[PDB]
Amino acid sequence: TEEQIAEFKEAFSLFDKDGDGTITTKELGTVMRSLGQNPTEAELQDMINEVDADGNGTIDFPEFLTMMARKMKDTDSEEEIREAFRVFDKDGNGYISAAELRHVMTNLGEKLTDEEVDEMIREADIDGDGQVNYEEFVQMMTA
Amino acid sequence: TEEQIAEFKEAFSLFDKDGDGTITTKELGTVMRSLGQNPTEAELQDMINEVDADGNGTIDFPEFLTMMARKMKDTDSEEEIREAFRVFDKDGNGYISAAELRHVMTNLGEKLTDEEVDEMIREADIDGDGQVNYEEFVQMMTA
Amino acid sequence: TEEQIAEFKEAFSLFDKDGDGTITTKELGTVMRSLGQNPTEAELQDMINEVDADGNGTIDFPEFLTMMARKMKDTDSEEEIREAFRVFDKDGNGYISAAELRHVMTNLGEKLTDEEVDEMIREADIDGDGQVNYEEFVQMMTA
Amino acid sequence: TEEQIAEFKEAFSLFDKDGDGTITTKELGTVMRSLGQNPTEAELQDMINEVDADGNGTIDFPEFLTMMARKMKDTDSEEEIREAFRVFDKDGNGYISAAELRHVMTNLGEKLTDEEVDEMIREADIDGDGQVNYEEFVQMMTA
Amino acid sequence: RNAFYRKLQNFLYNVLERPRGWAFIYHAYVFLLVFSCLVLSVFSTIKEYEKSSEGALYILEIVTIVVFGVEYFVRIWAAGCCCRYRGWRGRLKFARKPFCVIDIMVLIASIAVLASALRSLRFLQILRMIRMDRRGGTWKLLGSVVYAHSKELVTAWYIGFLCLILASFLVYLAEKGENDHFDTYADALWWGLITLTTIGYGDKYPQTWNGRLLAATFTLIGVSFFALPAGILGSGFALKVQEQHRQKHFEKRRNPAAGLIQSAWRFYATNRAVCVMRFLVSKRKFKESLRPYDVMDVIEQYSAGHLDMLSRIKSLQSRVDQIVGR
Amino acid sequence: RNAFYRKLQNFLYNVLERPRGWAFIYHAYVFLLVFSCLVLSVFSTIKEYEKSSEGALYILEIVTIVVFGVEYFVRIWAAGCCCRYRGWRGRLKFARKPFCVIDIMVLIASIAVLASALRSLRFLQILRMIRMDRRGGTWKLLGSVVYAHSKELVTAWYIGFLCLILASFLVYLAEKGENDHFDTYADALWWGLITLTTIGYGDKYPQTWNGRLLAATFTLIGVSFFALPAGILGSGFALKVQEQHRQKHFEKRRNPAAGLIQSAWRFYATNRAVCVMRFLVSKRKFKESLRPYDVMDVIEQYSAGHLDMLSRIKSLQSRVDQIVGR
Amino acid sequence: RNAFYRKLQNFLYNVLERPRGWAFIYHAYVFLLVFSCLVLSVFSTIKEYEKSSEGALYILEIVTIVVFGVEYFVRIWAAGCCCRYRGWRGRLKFARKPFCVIDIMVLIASIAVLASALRSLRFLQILRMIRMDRRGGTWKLLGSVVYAHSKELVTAWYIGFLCLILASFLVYLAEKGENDHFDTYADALWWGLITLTTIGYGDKYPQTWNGRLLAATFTLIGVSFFALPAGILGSGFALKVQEQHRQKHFEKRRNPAAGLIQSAWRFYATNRAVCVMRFLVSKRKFKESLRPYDVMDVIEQYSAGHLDMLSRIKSLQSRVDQIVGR
Amino acid sequence: RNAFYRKLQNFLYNVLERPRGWAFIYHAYVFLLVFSCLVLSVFSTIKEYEKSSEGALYILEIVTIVVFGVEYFVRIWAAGCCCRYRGWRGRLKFARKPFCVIDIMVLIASIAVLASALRSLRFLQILRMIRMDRRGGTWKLLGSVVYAHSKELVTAWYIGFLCLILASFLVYLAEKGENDHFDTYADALWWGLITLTTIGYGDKYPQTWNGRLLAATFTLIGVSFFALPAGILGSGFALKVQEQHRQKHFEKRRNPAAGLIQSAWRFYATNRAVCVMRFLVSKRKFKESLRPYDVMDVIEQYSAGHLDMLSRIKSLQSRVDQIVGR
Ligand SMILES: C=C(C)[C@@H]1CCC(C)=C[C@H]1c1c(O)cc(CCCCC)cc1O
Ligand SMILES: C=C(C)[C@@H]1CCC(C)=C[C@H]1c1c(O)cc(CCCCC)cc1O
Ligand SMILES: C=C(C)[C@@H]1CCC(C)=C[C@H]1c1c(O)cc(CCCCC)cc1O
Ligand SMILES: C=C(C)[C@@H]1CCC(C)=C[C@H]1c1c(O)cc(CCCCC)cc1O
Ligand SMILES: C=C(C)[C@@H]1CCC(C)=C[C@H]1c1c(O)cc(CCCCC)cc1O
Ligand SMILES: C=C(C)[C@@H]1CCC(C)=C[C@H]1c1c(O)cc(CCCCC)cc1O
Ligand SMILES: C=C(C)[C@@H]1CCC(C)=C[C@H]1c1c(O)cc(CCCCC)cc1O
Repeated sequence: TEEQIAEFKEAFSLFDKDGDGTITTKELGTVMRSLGQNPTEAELQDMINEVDADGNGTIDFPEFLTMMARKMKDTDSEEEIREAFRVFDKDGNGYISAAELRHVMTNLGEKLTDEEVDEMIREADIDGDGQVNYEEFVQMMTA
Repeated sequence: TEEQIAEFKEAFSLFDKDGDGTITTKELGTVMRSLGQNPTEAELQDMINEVDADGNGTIDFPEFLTMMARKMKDTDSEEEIREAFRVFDKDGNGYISAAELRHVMTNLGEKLTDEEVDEMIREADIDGDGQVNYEEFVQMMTA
Repeated sequence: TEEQIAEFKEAFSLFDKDGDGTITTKELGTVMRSLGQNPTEAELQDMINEVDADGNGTIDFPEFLTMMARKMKDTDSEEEIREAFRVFDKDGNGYISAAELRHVMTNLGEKLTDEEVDEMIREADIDGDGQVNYEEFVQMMTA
Repeated sequence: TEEQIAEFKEAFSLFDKDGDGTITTKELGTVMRSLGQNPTEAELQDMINEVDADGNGTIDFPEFLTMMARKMKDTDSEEEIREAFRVFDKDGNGYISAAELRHVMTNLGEKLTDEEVDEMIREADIDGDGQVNYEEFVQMMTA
Repeated sequence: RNAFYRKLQNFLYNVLERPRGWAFIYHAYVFLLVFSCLVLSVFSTIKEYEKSSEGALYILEIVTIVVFGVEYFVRIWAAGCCCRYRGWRGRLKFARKPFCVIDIMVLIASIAVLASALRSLRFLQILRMIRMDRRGGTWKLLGSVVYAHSKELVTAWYIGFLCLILASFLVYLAEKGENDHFDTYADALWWGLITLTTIGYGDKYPQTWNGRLLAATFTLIGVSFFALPAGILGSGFALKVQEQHRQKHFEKRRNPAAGLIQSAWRFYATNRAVCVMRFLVSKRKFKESLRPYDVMDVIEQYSAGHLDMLSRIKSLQSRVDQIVGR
Repeated sequence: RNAFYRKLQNFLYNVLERPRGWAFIYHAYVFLLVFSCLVLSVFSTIKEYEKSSEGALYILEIVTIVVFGVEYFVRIWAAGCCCRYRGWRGRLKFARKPFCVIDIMVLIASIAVLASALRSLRFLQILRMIRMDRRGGTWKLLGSVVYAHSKELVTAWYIGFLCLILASFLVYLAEKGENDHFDTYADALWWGLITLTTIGYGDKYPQTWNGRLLAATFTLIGVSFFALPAGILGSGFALKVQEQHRQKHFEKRRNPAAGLIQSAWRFYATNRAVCVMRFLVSKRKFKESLRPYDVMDVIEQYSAGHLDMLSRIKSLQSRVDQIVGR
Repeated sequence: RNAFYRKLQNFLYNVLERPRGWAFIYHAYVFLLVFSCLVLSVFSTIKEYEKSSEGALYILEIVTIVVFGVEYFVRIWAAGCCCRYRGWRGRLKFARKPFCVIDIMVLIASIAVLASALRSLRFLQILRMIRMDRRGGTWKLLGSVVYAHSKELVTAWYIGFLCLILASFLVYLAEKGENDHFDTYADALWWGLITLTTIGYGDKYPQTWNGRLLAATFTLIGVSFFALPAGILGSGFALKVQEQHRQKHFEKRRNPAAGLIQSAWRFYATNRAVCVMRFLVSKRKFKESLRPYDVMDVIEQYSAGHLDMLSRIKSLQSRVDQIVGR
Repeated sequence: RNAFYRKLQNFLYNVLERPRGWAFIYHAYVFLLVFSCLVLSVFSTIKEYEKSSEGALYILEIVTIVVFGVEYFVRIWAAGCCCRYRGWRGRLKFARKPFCVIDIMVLIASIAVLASALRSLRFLQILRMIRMDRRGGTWKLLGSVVYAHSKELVTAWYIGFLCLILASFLVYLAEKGENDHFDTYADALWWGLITLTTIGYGDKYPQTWNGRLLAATFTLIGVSFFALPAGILGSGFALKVQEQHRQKHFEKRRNPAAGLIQSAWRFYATNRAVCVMRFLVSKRKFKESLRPYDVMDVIEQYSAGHLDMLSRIKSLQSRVDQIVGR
C-alpha cells in the first residue's frame, strides 16, 4: 500500500544513510549498533549477500521491497524449522519438554531473554501438557 | 550428625559468599585462590558440571551434603585408580618400583610435594620390598 | 640494440642501488614501494627464485638481459592462459560473459582498476557479442 | 690423565656455576651465551637428557667424564653421517659435487661460516676431483 | 495411569518403529519366524518331505498371521505418539503410509488364502520377506555406495566385458573344431562368463593346448577385472563406515539450530529489516552446518581462526603505532 | 531466434559431448541399442534361433545406422559452440578428431556392408562398442590406478607365479604316475593355474593323498596371492574416489588464476622488469596451486600462518622493547 | 638367589601369559605340536595309513600330555608374580580362571583316556586346538569388526539373498522341464547358492539357452553381492590396523592418570570440598583421555588453543585500551 | 673423454642397478627373454611339440647365456662409480655381494650344462627367474604388509580353520553312508577345503539334503572367512601406497641432516662440552626426523607452535604489566 511503501522508504533512508539508494555494510553495522548489538564483518557481509539479488554489494529500494514481500508462509521455511526442532527433540516423540525448551532458549545459541521463552511457553502450549508440540506450533506460525 | 551438618553449613557459607544458597563458580575460584592455587575457567566449568545435579549453574546445600556423603568406598572409584596404576605399571607385574613411583609423583601430572610421596612410601610399603604394590594399597584406601 | 642495452642498464642501475651488479631483494622491495605497493618477503623470494639462474641470491646484468629477451610468444605461456580462462569459463563454451568477466577483474585476485578491464572489453571484444572469446584473444596477445 | 682431569674439572666449574656438582640447564645457557649463540628451552633440555644418565635433571662429574670418554670412533656414529651424506647425495654416486656441498654448508641447516666449508674442501679433497667423496672422508674422521 | 500408558505407548512405538538396541532382538525373532516359513516352503517342494513340511507350514503360517495381525494393530495404536498421527484422520493418514498399506494388504491376502493357492502363499511369503526392510534402508545404502563409485564400476564392467568378449572369441577360434564344447560362439561366451567369474562348472573347458594357453593368458586378468566390483564396493562400504564413525563425534549442529528457531520466532513476533535478515542469516548458518559434516568444516575453522588472529594483530599494530606516536 | 538457436546448439553440444546429469540417460539409450545389436549377433550364431535373430538384427542394424548418422551430423553442427571449430576449416579440423574420424569411417563401412559380410558386421559392432567410450576415460582411470600400485601388482604377480610353479611341480611329482590328469608338467601347470585362480573346472584334480595334501598346503596361500590384485585395485579405486570427494570442496584454484590473467594482460600492455617478474610470479602461483590439491596445501597453510604469527610476535617484541626504552 | 628367582618367575609368567616378541615362538612350537596331533588323527582315518598314523599318534599324544602338564604346573607356579594370585587362596583363585579350568580338565580327561575312546581323543584334540587362543582375542577382534559393519553386512546379506532367491526361481522356471538338474525348486536353490558363491561344482548347471541367459544376467551381480562381505571385512580390518598404528604414537594418557592418583590420595588423606571436587575432576580428565584416542582429541586441542589465544587477545585489547586512556 | 666415460659408466650403473624410469624397460626385455625360456621348457614337456620346443630352446638358452654374460661384465665394470667398489679389492668385494655371486655361479653352471641335463636346465631357469628380483624387494614388501596385519591374518586363519573342520565333520556325518564321496573324514576335509576356498572341483559334493543344507549353512560364512586374507592384504597394500604417496611430499629430512654433518665436523675439529653436546643433539634431531614420516610430525608441529605462542603471550603479559606499573 501507499503507507506501506512510505514506511519502507523511511526504513531504507534510516538504513541507507548515504541516500543514494546503495545501502552498504557499514550502514547496516552502524544502524544495528544503534539497535544495541555489535555485528561482525562476516555477519554483515553474509547479510548483504543474502539480501542482494544483483551482485554489486549494494541493494536498491525495489530489492528491499521484494525481500520484505516474503512472509512466513511465502518463504516456505517450514522444513528448516521442523528439522531444527527434531534436532532438539532428543526423544523424537514430536513433543519437547518444557525444561529442556527453556534451558535451550536461555542457555544455548543466541542468548534469548526470559521474556521470549515465556512467550513461547504461553503461545505454543495450547494443550498445556508441558510436552509442548513443535508441529502445530509451527503450523500456527506459518498461518 | 548435627555437628556434621553445622560444619557443612560453615563450609558452604565460606564457599557461598553470596549467602543465597546458589553457589557460583567465581566464589569457588576466589576461595581456592585464598587456598593458594589459581583455577582455570575450564577447570571450574568441569567442576560445576560434575557437582551440579540440577542443571542451573548453582548447587543448593542439600546437593552439597549429598556429594559430601560419598565416601571412598561408596564412590566405587576402584576401577579408575587400578587402571591408572596399571598405566604406570610399565612392567605390569602388579608392583611399581620406588624410583619410578617417586619420579612420577614429583615430576608428572600435578607435581606433588616430596612430603606426599614420602607419605605414600611410608604407608603403602607394608612389605618394604621397593617393588611397592598398588592393589593392596588401593584396597586399604577403599577400606 | 645499443639503445636497448643502454635503457636496460639504466633500469638495472635504478634497480641495483648498490651498483655492484648483485641485485638484492631489498632493492627490489624499495624500488617497488616507490612504484606504489608493498611486496612481501615470500613474494620477493619467489621473484628472486624465478629470475635467478645461478643460485646465489643475486642477478647479474647478463641474466637480466636474458630474462628481458623472453617475449610473450617466446615464453610459450599459452597453455597457462588458456587453462586459466577455462577455469573462469564456468560455462566452458569457449566464451566468457562480460558481466562475470568484469566482476572477476574488479573483485577477485589482484583487484584491477576499472581502466584495465575497460581496455579488455575494448580490445578483446572484436565481435562485440558480450560473450567475449578468450582463445582468439590470447592468440592476439601471443601475436 | 691428571692434567686431563684437572682441565675437565676446570671446565665443569666454569659450567656448573653453583659448584655443588649438579649442573643445571640455566648454567649451560648462560655459559654458552657467553660463548655466543642463543639457546632454546627445548635445545638445552634435549642437551640435558642426552647427557644425563641418572634421571634427575643434573649431571655429576663422573657422568661428564663418562660421556667425554666417547671418542669419534668409539661413539660408532658412522651410519648416521653416512646416511646424512647420502641424503645430500642427490645423485647417489658416492661423491658430492663441490658447488652443492658449499651451497648446503653456507645456506642450509646451521649457517656455517665460509671458513668451515673451506676447511672441508681443503681436507676432504685428497683426490681433488671436485666430486669430493664422503666415505673415505668420514673414514679418516672416524680414524 | 495416563503417564504410564503414554510411556508404554512410546516404548511400543520405538520398538516397533526405528529401534536402537535390544529392541532389534524382537525383530530378529519375527524375522526368523517369517524366514522359517520361507524355508518350510522350500522343504514342501521336496516330495520326500512334502507331507511333514506342509504339516508344519500350516501351523507356522497361522502363527505368522497371528503375530503380524497383533503387531499391525499395536503399531497403529502406538502411532499416536507422533503428532502427525492423532485421532481418526491422523491414524487414517498413518495407515496411508506405503509400508503400512503393504502390511495390511498382505495380511488380508494371507488370511484370505487361509480361507493352486500354494503359489500365492509362496509369493506372499517372499513379499513379507522383502517388506521386512520396512524403510528401504538396505536399498538406499547400496544405491548410495554404488552411485558414489559409478565411474569405477562402469570402467570395471566395460573392461571386463571387453576381456570376456575377446577371450571367448579367441578360445572359440582355438577350439572351434577339436572340441564339441565350443560348437558355437554362444557356447564360448557362456564358457568365458563362467570362468572369468571363477564359477567354473567344468561343463565347458578348453582342451586344445592353444586354447588352454589363450584361456590362461586372458583369465589371468579377466578374473581380476570380474572380481573388481566386489573389492571396490567392499572398500567403499568400509570407508563409509569409518567416516561415519569419525563424524559421529563432532556434534556441531546445535548452535545454528538454536539460532534458527530463535530468529524465526523473533521474525514471527515482528509483525523489521533486521529481524527478517537475521532470520535468513540463521537459516543460512543452519544449512551451512548441515552440509559439510566433514573435514571441510575443520579447514573452515582454521581459516576463521587465522583471519581473526590476523585482524587482532592488525589492531595490535595500530595500537603500538599510536603509542609510539604518543 | 539466434539467441534460442545458440542456446539449443550449446545444449546439444553438451549432451552429445561431455554430459553431466540426465544427458547421460540419452547415451544409455543409444548404448543399449548398440548393445542390443551385439547380443543379437550372438543369438544369430545359435542355429536354433538364427532365422529370427537375423530377422530382428537387420532392422536393428538399420535403426543403428539412422541413429548414428543423425547423431554424427548433429554433433558436427553443434561443434560450432567451441571457438576452435568454426566455419569450414574449423569444422574440418573438428572432424579431424580421432573419435570423429572413427565414427564417420565406421558409419560409412557399415553403410557399405548394408549395400561373408557377417564377420565384418560383427567386427563393426564390437568397434562401435569400444568407440562408445569416446574419450578413453575408462582406460585412463584403470591405467592410473594400476600404475599407482605397479609395485604391489608386480610383487603379487611374482609371488603368485612362484607359488603356481612350485605347487604345480610338487603336485606333478606326487601325481605323475597314479593319475592320468597330470601326464605332463604342462597339464600340472594348467591344473595349478585353474585352481589357484579358484576357477576349478574339475577336469584335473589331485587324487593321490600326497598330491591332495600338497595341493591343499599350496592353494591355501596361492588362492590369496591370486585374489590379491582384485583387492588391491578395489581398495585403490575406493581410496581414489574418497580422496576425490574430499578434494571436490576446497576450490582453491581461483585467486591464482585471476592473478595470472591480470599479470599477463599487464605485461602484454607494458610493451618493464616489474611487469615481467610479476607475470612469472603469477604463473608460479598458478601452477603451485594446480599441483597439490591435497593435504600438502593444508600443511603449507599451517606453515604460512605460523611464520606470519611469529613475525607479528617479533614486531610485538620490538615495539614493547622500544616502549620500555621510552 | 631370591632376586634371580623372581626375575625367572616373571620371565616365565610373561612368556606363558601375554607375550610380546620371541616368546611367541615358544607358543608356535607347542601349537605346531598340538596341530600335528590333529593332523595325525585325520591320517588315522585313512585305512591305507591307519597303522603308522596310530603308531605315531600314540607317541605324539603322550608327548602332548607331558608338555601340557609341565606347562600347566609352570604357569601355576609363575602366577605368583601378580598380587591377585598369592598363597594358597590366591593360586586357588588363579586356577579358578576359566581357561585354567579348561586346561586342567582337558589334561585330566586326556590322561584318563590314555589309561571307542578314539572319538574322545579327537574331541579332546579339537578342544585343545580351540583352547590355544587362551583369551578369546580372535573372537573379540572378529566380533568387533563385524559389529562395526553390521549394517553393511546385513544389507549385503539381504540383497544377496533376494538375488539368490530370484535367480534360482527364474532359472528353475527356465529349466524345470528340459533338465533333470532342476527337478525341484530346492535343487534350483542349491544351484543358485553354489554358483553365486562361485563354488560351482558343476553337478547342476543350466543347459537351456533361456536358463543360461538368465543365469548369466543374475550371477553377474550375485557373485559381487556374495563376495561383498569378504571385501567389507578385509577393508575394515585393514583400516582398523592402520588407525591402530596411527594411534600407537600419541601416548596422551599419562598426565590425567597422575592427576587422578594424586587427587585420590589427597582426598583419602583429607579425612574437604576442594579435595573431593578435585578428585572428581581428575577422574573426569582420566576418562576423557580414555575415550577419544582419535582425531577428536586433536580437534579438542585446536579448540582449546583457539579459545586460549582469543582470551589472550582480549587481555591484549583491555591492556591497550587502558594504556590509551592513560 | 674421461668425463664422457664417467658419465656413461654412471648411466650404465644406474640402469643395471636400481633404475627409476625408462631404464626399467631394458629389464622388462631381459625378463621377457628369460621368461620366454621358461615357457619353452614347459612346451618341451608336451610330446606333441617337443622337437620344435627344444630346437628353439637351445637357441634361446645360448642367447640368454650371451646376454647374462655381457650384462654381468658390464655391471662389474660399472660398479666403479660407487666408492666402496674401486680397484682390485673393491671390485672383488663387489663380486662378494650375494646376488653377484648367484649371477656368476648360475652363469658358470649354465655354461657347463651347455658343454639327463634337462632337469638342471629347468632348475637353472627357475633360479634365474627368482634371481630376477635382485634385491628381495617383493619379499620385503609382502613380509612388511603381512607382519603389519599378523593379528588379522591369524584370526582369519584360526576362525576359517575352525569353520573348515566343523563343516567338514558335520557334512561327513550327514553323508557318511549315502555317498561314496565322503567315505572317510579325510575325504570330507578335502571337500571342505576345496569348497570353502571356492575352488569347487565337483569331484566331491554333498548329495543328501541334510548334507546340502549343512554345507550351505557353513560355506555361506566359510567362503567369506577364506576370502578374508585376500581382502585384508589388498586393503593393506592400497593404504600403504596411499600413505606413501602422501608422505612423498613433506621432505622434512633436510635441516636435521645438515645440522648433523656440521656438528660432526665441528666436534671432529674440536680435538669441548658444547661441541660434543651439540653433535649428540644434532644426531638426536636427525633420528627424530627419521622416525615419524607421518602425521605425528604434524601434531608435534602443532604442539611446538602452540607452546611458542603461549610463551609469547606470557612475554606480552609481563610487558603490559610492567607498562601498567610504569
Ligand atoms: C600377459 C598376461 C596378462 C600374463 C601375465 C604376464 C605374463 C608374462 C604371462 C601372462 C601369463 C600367461 O599367459 C600364462 C601363464 C602360465 C601358463 C599356463 C599353463 C598353460 C602365466 C602368465 O603370467
Ligand atoms: C591389470 C591387473 C589386474 C593386474 C596387473 C597386470 C598383470 C601383469 C596381472 C594382473 C594380475 C593378475 O591377473 C593376477 C596376479 C596373480 C598371480 C598370477 C600368476 C601368473 C597378479 C597380477 O598383477
Ligand atoms: C600369506 C597369506 C596369504 C596368509 C598368511 C599366511 C598363512 C598362515 C595363510 C594365508 C591365509 C590363507 O591362505 C587362508 C586363510 C583362511 C583360512 C585357511 C584355513 C586353514 C587365512 C590365512 O591367513
Ligand atoms: C543386466 C546386468 C546386471 C548385466 C550388466 C548390464 C548388461 C547390459 C547385461 C547384463 C549382462 C548379461 O545379462 C549377459 C552378458 C553376457 C552374455 C552371457 C552369455 C550367454 C553380459 C552382461 O553385462
Ligand atoms: C551392483 C554391482 C555389483 C555392479 C554394478 C551394477 C552392474 C552394471 C554390475 C555390477 C558388476 C558386475 O556384477 C560385474 C562386473 C565385471 C564385468 C562383467 C562383464 C559383463 C562389473 C560390474 O559393475
Ligand atoms: C546361519 C547362517 C550363517 C546363514 C545366514 C543366516 C540365515 C537365516 C541362514 C544361513 C542360510 C542357510 O543355512 C541357507 C540358505 C539358503 C538355502 C540353501 C539351499 C539348500 C541361506 C542362508 O542365509
Ligand atoms: C561373518 C560374516 C562373514 C558375515 C556376517 C554373518 C552372516 C549373517 C553372513 C556373513 C555373510 C555371508 O557369508 C554371505 C553374504 C552374502 C549373501 C548370502 C545369501 C544368504 C552376506 C553375509 O553377511
